[PDB]
Amino acid sequence: QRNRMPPPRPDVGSKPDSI
Amino acid sequence: GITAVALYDYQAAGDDEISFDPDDIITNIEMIDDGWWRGVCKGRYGLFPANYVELRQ
Repeated sequence: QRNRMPPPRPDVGSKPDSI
Repeated sequence: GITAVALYDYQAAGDDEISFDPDDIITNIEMIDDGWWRGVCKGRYGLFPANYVELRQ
């Protein structure tokens, strides 16, 4: 097959240190 | 002004963060945090997952 699922995405649950 | 579209579906696990889907493009998107952004959904202001979204030209 010439089709493969994309790699894992980076941590998105992270949150800024200061508003 | 500024438009932004998401890659995949994500759930805003915060108090001031909103969720969006790939087929749901939002406007008025700015970058407040070096890792996070801000998204507006028809007036609904919130946070835009920089890891699950992208700023459109």
